[PDB]
Amino acid sequence: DIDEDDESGHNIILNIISQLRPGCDLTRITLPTFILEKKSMLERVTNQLQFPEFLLQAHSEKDPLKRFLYVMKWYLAGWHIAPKAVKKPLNPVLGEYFTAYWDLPNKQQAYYISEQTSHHPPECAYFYMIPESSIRVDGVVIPKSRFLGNSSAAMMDGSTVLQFLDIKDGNGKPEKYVLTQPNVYVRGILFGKMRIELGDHMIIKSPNFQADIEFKTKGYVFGTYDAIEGTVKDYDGNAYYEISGKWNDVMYLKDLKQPRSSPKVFLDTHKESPLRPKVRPLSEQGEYESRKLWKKVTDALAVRNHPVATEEKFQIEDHQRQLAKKRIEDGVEFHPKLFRRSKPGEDLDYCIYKNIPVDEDPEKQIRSILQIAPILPGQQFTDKFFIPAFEKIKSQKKMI
Amino acid sequence: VAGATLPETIPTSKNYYLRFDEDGKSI
Repeated sequence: DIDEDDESGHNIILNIISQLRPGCDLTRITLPTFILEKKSMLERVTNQLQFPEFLLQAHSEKDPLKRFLYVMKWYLAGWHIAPKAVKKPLNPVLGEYFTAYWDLPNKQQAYYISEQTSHHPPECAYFYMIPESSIRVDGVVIPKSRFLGNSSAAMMDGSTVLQFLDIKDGNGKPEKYVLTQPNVYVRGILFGKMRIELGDHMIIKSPNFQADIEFKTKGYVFGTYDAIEGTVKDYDGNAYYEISGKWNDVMYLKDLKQPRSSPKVFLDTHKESPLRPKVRPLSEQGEYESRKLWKKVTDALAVRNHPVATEEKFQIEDHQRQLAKKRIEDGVEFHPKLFRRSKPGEDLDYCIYKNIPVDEDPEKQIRSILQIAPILPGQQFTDKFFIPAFEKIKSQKKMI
Repeated sequence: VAGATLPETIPTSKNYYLRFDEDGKSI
């Protein structure tokens, strides 16, 4: 039964590992389908966006340090929404895209648009906005796979930029937060049992505050799994708060100006109610839209038919290898449909192609967002959807 | 340049009452 399946899975992974040297990447290694969850990475990102109420709280908070704490709460809250066993999202194909929306309790909507912008090396970009609350998020996920011996990792080199568009600094520009991502490990692959862990550092930086949060691994005897430890500081070396606890249990905040005080509950992940994204029905989705593209694989995963899931996934990835060969033959390269290459020196590799002026009427911002790609039920693709973003911005100003 | 067609009315918190009941259900 399951014990015999576990032994064969063990054998399959050992035979892959036996040929590798610690320190190498895994870009050329195909992993088996029985470590896959039923969503692509483009959708997995939205797990981290399932607690918008904390972001709405931050936006309404006038004190910069308190506002920073709510942003940290928003960002830390999503990590525990993750598969239970040892599973990873599907690696998206080049040009795959995924859109979603939320119906928020305040009668507003949040919108999400994402695209896989590169395959070698893998990269996806995402855009998230709540126009009627003047909240905008732009980000990139850049996973660099690594074999380390008894462990493997996705070294997470992406980042997220959050802006409160109507909270202006001295320069009149929106208040900006940059947030990085901890690395995702699987440990115990050689002499143990596989377990997923977060590790290394998460950095959160605002105009006047910063936090460095270390995601720790357990010791042999001391410590616990899934522990976090960090400090909220200004940029002059003053420490204001200490964060502690576990990112998938209870996180605590200690006021460092009150030495005798004890850490208070900051985030109890077992008492939070996530808000899940909504998506257009499958009948309206495009060929390379995430849920539609992977539907045959995820259907086979859902019935535990791993021969079929493996064959369906190979067909998709083989087709992509053929498309890449055709690009070389035509002497062209891929360019994303929905994201334009950022200017040099900026935090992000890609940004959504559409110009959305920071202070225009949020109804006009919503209309611009909905023109980018079908998000809401009933919206249809236009012919222009499929042309590259760089060709779309050329016309977005050629008419001007 | 638009990649998608627009709803006949752009949805906002301000026209929510046109799209939902006073009991909160769709119409």
